Amino acid sequence: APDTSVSNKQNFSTDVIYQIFTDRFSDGNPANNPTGAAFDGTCTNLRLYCGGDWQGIINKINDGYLTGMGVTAIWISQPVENIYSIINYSGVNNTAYHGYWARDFKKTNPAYGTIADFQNLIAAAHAKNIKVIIDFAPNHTSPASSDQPSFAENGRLYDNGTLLGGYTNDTQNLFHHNGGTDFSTTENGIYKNLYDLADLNHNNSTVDVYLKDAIKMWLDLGIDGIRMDAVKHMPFGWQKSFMAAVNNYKPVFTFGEWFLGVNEVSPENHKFANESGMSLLDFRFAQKVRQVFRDNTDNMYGLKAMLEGSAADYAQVDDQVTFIDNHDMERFHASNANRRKLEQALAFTLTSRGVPAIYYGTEQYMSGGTDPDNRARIPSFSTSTTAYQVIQKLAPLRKCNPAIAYGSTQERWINNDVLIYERKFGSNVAVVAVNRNLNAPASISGLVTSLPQGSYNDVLGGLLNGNTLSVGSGGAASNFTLAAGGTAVWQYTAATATPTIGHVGPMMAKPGVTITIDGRGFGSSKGTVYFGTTAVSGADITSWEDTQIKVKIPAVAGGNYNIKVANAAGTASNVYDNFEVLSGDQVSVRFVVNNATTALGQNVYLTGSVSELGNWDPAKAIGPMYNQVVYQYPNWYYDVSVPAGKTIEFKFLKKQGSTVTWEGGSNHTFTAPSSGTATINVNWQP
Ligand SMILES: OC[C@H]1O[C@H](O[C@H]2[C@H](O)[C@@H](O)[C@@H](O[C@H]3[C@H](O)[C@@H](O)[C@@H](O[C@H]4[C@H](O)[C@@H](O)[C@@H](O)O[C@@H]4CO)O[C@@H]3CO)O[C@@H]2CO)[C@H](O)[C@@H](O)[C@@H]1O
Ligand SMILES: OC[C@H]1O[C@H](O[C@H]2[C@H](O)[C@@H](O)[C@@H](O)O[C@@H]2CO)[C@H](O)[C@@H](O)[C@@H]1O
Ligand SMILES: OC[C@H]1O[C@H](O[C@H]2[C@H](O)[C@@H](O)[C@@H](O)O[C@@H]2CO)[C@H](O)[C@@H](O)[C@@H]1O
Ligand SMILES: [Ca+2]
Ligand SMILES: [Ca+2]
Repeated sequence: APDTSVSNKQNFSTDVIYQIFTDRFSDGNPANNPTGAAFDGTCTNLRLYCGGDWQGIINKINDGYLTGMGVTAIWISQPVENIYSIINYSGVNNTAYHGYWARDFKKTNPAYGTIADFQNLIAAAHAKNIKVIIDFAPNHTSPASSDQPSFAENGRLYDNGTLLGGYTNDTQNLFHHNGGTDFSTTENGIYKNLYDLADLNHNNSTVDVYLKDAIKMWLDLGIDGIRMDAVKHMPFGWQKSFMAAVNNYKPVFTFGEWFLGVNEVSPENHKFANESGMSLLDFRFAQKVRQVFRDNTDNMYGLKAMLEGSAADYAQVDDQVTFIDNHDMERFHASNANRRKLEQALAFTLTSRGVPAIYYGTEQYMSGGTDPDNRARIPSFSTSTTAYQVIQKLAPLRKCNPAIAYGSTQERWINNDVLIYERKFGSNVAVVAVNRNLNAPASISGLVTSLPQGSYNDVLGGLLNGNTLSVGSGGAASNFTLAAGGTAVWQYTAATATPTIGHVGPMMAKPGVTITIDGRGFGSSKGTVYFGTTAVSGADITSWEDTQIKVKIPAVAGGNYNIKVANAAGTASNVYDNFEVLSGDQVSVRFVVNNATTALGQNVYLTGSVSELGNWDPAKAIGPMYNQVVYQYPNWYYDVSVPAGKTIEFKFLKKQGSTVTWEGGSNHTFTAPSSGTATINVNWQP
């Protein structure tokens, strides 16, 4: 099936996500509405239940509200069973309408619907070529207090009705007991409570395995994607082990939430996206897009810098989920502002690299402050709005223009208020022009594109004051005027003859697993897939076609491989890099090293006899290690994803820049658990 098919649970670059706050969408079944001080059918008290449900979603998917827009994917609130208790935060009643207060990951939220309802949601959606993504919060349970076990539900965690444990009198040690985080450091925000939410301890085999079993359930229920919540609050190593659990069973596009603020650029965030095995929500993109189009605290030059930079920082920039606003920030549209800003940002997002995601109600010009004002009920299902139309015209492009989906980005013209960029993939091209300046037109001369000779009509049909473009020879465009607040989209598509790889997923897995390779010019006959120098052909290639290839991962050694393909004729494609071949099934292990003294600016890393440990390469060593919460300096620790049941030789090192200092004596040894977790305590050898 084409790379565009709804069945492609491995690629979302051609889709348009629609983020839905289930409760605030549509009440298709009032019989499941909560009651009492937890319910409010008017939806004035934004901290209560409003009635929104899966049934409602189905109806909207059925009357054409979503399909009409061009939406091809929906991200819904956490489906699992949340607490029932109505919490009181200073005279104000709060409920788990949001779904981020997990009680039992093996059951659904009655308010949203039954398992049967969820199954109906999947079918209705699938039938309408719409993919389903679900929010998942394995970082915690609910708001708790060890002192007052009467507070809410003591963060109680169940396993399909069976009570595992609570926050108070936590003998099993399921949760963390290190206080709350101040967001001071990564390690601080990972091992301490996020707010007052009962932090789960992933180092406990019970929790580990449990969450592993849970996710399978949902996977078996037909989901198409996963949205990992609070990923910067969970151990990277564990997450890696969790991802492999997914990829080694039922691969699905996964992206986590790594909150970033204005002008914030984290390297820890980059490395996560590149090694974790999952992608992330483009906060970088979102924040900059806001300064530029919203608050006007930066200009086009800042927009260009972001694009270029990101493309260099992320190994797979096209896997990043872009957005302009969400349930955690003020709605992009201000009650007094010009709507043209919101439309512009929308156009920009839809035609940019990554995976566009739209927070429900945007198309309706919903204004609102922070939580919970940004979570109002969808006021209307009108397709007459300008925003609704923009989405409607541009959305489909991601499907018919590989340039938009997998294309590169290039500034072709720029200035303080104007930005013209070129998306390009194979014989496909897209050129977009934006003029934020709402009061001044811009004269565009010297514009050069990759557009074939001829005239081009604005894809937006002048909806946003766009215009016609005249491209002479050499891609040189004729002089034109870019109206105030103008936005134009010109394009050119053609059949690609050369094999061009645009996507690959999953991005991490063990031998035997089937991976998906999408692109153009693959031909109709089976060819060859190269995993490094290892060639693959024949039966192992489950399926081959012009835009997609399904091939089983060869039994090569664990490590990082380069993926290339060649058609029947023998013509080779571009080289897709950064694919990780796991050594086998994964298990999360905690490494601890005692008496490891360092100098200010010098850190301790780990290395070993397996690819998951860098293979003895100081440049690929795990770290830097932690030393301040679970263990204090000179005692370091770290949660690492290693191959289960394997015998590993390891060592630690102190790294100062590129300068490496090896541990002395012989190599440490240990045999990884064939399931669940373990802790390795060792002393530094001099
Ligand atoms: O060549 C292939 C070999 O691969 C495997 O060797 C591993 C070792 O088992 C690891 O210990 C590590 O080697 C480090 C080593 O930890 C460290 O001691 C250091 O050795 C220094 C030594 O301290 C110092 O006295 C002096 O002699 O210089 C040495 C450095 O050359 O440095 C090693 C890294 O250079 O990694 C290697 C692989 O690189 C495998 O076990 C072997 O069987 C195999 O030969
Ligand atoms: O002509 C090629 C040239 O085009 C663009 O330059 C624009 C520039 O962005 C405008 O601000 C203004 O100065 O007119 C120029 C037209 O020459 C590209 O920015 C540039 O890379 C490229 O060389
Ligand atoms: O907390 C992380 C921190 O660890 C190391 O700092 C050590 C330092 O090396 C010791 O000499 C002593 O001062 O304790 C510190 C731990 O608080 C790294 O050197 C440093 O880069 C890193 O921030
Ligand atoms: Ca309902
Ligand atoms: Ca945590």
